[PDB]
Amino acid sequence: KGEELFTGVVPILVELDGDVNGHKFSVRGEGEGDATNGKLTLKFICTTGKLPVPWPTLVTTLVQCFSRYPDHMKRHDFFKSAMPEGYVQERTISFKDDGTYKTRAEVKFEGDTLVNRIELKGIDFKEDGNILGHKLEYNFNSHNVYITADKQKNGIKANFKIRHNVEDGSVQLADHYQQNTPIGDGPVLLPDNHYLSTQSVLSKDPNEKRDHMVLLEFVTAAGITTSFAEYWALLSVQLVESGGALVQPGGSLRLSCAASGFPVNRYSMRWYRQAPGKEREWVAGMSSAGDRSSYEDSVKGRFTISRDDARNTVYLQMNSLKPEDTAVYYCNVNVGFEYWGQGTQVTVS
Amino acid sequence: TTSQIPASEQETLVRPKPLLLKLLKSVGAQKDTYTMKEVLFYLGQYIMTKRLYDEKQQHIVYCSNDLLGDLFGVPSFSVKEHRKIYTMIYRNLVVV
Repeated sequence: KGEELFTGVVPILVELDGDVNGHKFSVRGEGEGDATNGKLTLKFICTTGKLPVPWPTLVTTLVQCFSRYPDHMKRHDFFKSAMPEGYVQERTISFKDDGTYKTRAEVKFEGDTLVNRIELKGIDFKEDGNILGHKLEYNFNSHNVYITADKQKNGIKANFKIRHNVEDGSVQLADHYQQNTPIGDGPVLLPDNHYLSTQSVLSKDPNEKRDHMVLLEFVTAAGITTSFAEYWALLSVQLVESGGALVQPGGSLRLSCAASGFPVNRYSMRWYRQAPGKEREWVAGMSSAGDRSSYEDSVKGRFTISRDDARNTVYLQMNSLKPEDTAVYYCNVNVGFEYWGQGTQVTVS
Repeated sequence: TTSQIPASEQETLVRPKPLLLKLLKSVGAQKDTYTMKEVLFYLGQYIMTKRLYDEKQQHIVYCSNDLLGDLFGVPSFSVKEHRKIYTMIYRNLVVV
């Protein structure tokens, strides 16, 4: 029933009130939402002067009922199920090595407009830091939001980590803990465990001189019909991973990565790596200008990232390789959309 | 693009302990010496042949009423826990 309100374009209106470290602000936003394509087009402005925190830190807080649920997942779209009564979205955003956001929002229809009213508090944000220092690049990465039913609260939970690009090459983690409860006492859909794949592009309107963020993002859901034969093959190759590049403990290796379609010397570049039984972890990176290069604590002192502008390539010299350095290595770049280089298996004895 | 020659024979040979060996033979295995991946093949083929995986959630394997339960020692498990299973498999075999 509630899914019949999202057929076709739907007007959206978003209103946020935020108190971060004492500094206060507000944001209004208008746009359309095509749940059929999982597409959002929204323009946001800071109605109260200029923003004390970066726009990328408010993206997640700034209506998952516009996510695209393919036909075979329509019994798991909690967000549309709760409409038009609405649902409450509470979340605790923990910026690593810095402050914490805390928000409460109500998403519900008002007439024929989907309205998100948000309250946001922020504490423990270092005055000279990535957030209040505006050290975050103006872009947004692609993330997977793992959703799971919360029977006792008659809603859903959601855990995920947002990776923000610091213009010094590093990455700012934002650990999201999320909870959603319907407003009306009517029937809602509790889903099997799944996830929401998200893509976002941040842009600016030239004719606007207010502090603004133009946002177009795509979201679709998946992850409920994976076969045992597939779950098993995943486990099998994990326990019997031969490897593509092998080195003794202490040896060295140099990773190459050729870029296509974009000038490598105008965007920041970063190296990720995913170890068996481990999640993707940022390794190294350098700024778009080339004046700054960052490294994670585990690799600092034996990794060096560089780039050849003419050959449009990025390198990763690896020295004194440990067995712990065994993983699949990826190159990353955000040209509005986040892109990944072909994986690279390095197997250290 | 560099390859190393000679390439090594880096396949783990194993001998399953009695119980695990019983399962592998029930599906068609006739050896008493296996590589690691041969073990995982016959074992996954065992779970599917015995229809022990949940149809709606196919990472859950129910083995409480099956010899596989004795092997792993659990009434049920999720193949998502690569770590935990890889251990149960080696407790039931020795590296030759």
